[PDB]
Amino acid sequence: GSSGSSGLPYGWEEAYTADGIKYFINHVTQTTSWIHPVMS
Repeated sequence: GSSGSSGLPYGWEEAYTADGIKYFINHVTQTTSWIHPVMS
């Protein structure tokens, strides 16, 4: 799988904090969680 991270499902959005860490947040559910919602 050439790619892995890039390619999240419609609705989710991976952002970063002022420190650098990365987290996953949804817009439809407006929920903050740390995971990789992706299936191959």
